[PDB]
Amino acid sequence: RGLTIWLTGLSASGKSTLAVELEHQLVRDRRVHAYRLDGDNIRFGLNKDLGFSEADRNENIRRIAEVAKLFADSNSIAITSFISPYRKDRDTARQLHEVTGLPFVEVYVDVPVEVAEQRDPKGLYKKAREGVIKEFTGISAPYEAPANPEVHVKNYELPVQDAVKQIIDYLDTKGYLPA
Amino acid sequence: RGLTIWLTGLSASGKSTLAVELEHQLVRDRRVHAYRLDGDNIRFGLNKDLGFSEADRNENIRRIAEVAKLFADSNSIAITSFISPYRKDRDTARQLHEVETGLPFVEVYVDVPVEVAEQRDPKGLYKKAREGVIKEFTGISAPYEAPANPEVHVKNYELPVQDAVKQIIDYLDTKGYLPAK
Ligand SMILES: Nc1ncnc2c1ncn2[C@@H]1O[C@H](COP(=O)(O)OS(=O)(=O)O)[C@@H](OP(=O)(O)O)[C@H]1O
Ligand SMILES: Nc1ncnc2c1ncn2[C@@H]1O[C@H](COP(=O)(O)OP(=O)(O)O)[C@@H](O)[C@H]1O
Ligand SMILES: Nc1ncnc2c1ncn2[C@@H]1O[C@H](COP(=O)(O)OP(=O)(O)O)[C@@H](O)[C@H]1O
Ligand SMILES: [Cl-]
Ligand SMILES: [Cl-]
Repeated sequence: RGLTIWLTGLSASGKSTLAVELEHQLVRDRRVHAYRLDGDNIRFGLNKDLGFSEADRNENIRRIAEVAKLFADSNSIAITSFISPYRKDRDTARQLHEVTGLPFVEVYVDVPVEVAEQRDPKGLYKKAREGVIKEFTGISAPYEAPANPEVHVKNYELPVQDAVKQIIDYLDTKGYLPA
Repeated sequence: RGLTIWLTGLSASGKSTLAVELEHQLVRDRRVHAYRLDGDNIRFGLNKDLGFSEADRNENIRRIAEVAKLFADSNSIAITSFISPYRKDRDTARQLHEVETGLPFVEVYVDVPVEVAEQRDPKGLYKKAREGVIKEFTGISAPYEAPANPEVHVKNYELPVQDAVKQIIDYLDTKGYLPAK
């Protein structure tokens, strides 16, 4: 049975890492298909005409909610992994999934802006600090944190494993998994 | 690894009839996920922002192809069911698929004479179209540009629905695209 698992968080909070690992640990021990949507899949393809302005981030997320729904529909598990900083847009995505039913599991990949910054794998934070990148989430643009996430991962000083296992463990707390 | 099967043909050429049957026979006899993309799927969701401008027409086809590829990349078999009249529109679609190596894009020409199409006409569209009730209708007040060399060219008439589906599935076997039975 199909649902969408929606990760939301700052950049360098470790979403994509979780996604990959959530997936492999799902198809390892329950063996479902799960497909997994983030920047490579989507921003170089479907969402190629979209930048990082507010309206574009709205649309970016709009489109992604619709194709995630599509994947859950096909009885796969869609695993999204975009910053998705606008609470309204995440709430709207939920509502297209939930109108006769499709779970929407919002996972807050939570780190402090300072843990992320201290990571900064591709140097965007230092660039955002300097003004080289404009409107950067958490530095010069908003991140609107989830109030009631199905799952709240404090993803710092924490093994990706216990992280994914907080997610899995929630999934069958609710019944979406096989043996 | 999956692939996209791209149906193209006039209205009432029978794309969706074969799309349905194709999934059914694929999922059923080869134990392989397939999934259908069509107007009921796509027009009021992903592309509900798109209109009838030439640029929205192109963008409609563009987006459809992208999410077909995502299905293809996810290891299902995507099956699209759009008139997709413009051949430069299926060029856009073909090209982003073939892009290690790329994903197979099987263009299927669902070929019926336009007079076979109007004679079926299950929704009365061709009738509204000859009246002018409906505007810019493929084959009547807008062109269909037939594929120059489809992977599969199905003359889908005077031929049972399940035999035309076998024509397609047999071509897939030709490429090793599918698992055995
Ligand atoms: N202006 C700006 N603000 C925030 N992030 C930026 C920006 N410009 C490029 N990037 C890179 O894009 C990645 C986040 O992309 P998203 O599709 O998730 O953005 S969003 O969901 O519409 O908030 C994010 O992480 P990665 O893609 O994993 O490298 C950044 O690297
Ligand atoms: N639990 C963790 N503890 C420490 N570092 C982590 C953890 N999870 C991920 N990271 C690191 O954080 C960096 C950015 O993570 P990534 O998954 O690319 O972020 P996102 O996809 O959310 O932008 C990566 O280099 C990764 O190695
Ligand atoms: N091979 C076939 N033989 C006989 N009738 C067919 C065949 N394929 C489709 N049809 C019929 O043609 C009509 C329109 O086809 P449909 O699949 O709705 O067309 P479209 O290509 O417009 O999606 C339907 O009534 C369908 O049963
Ligand atoms: Cl730079
Ligand atoms: Cl079309």
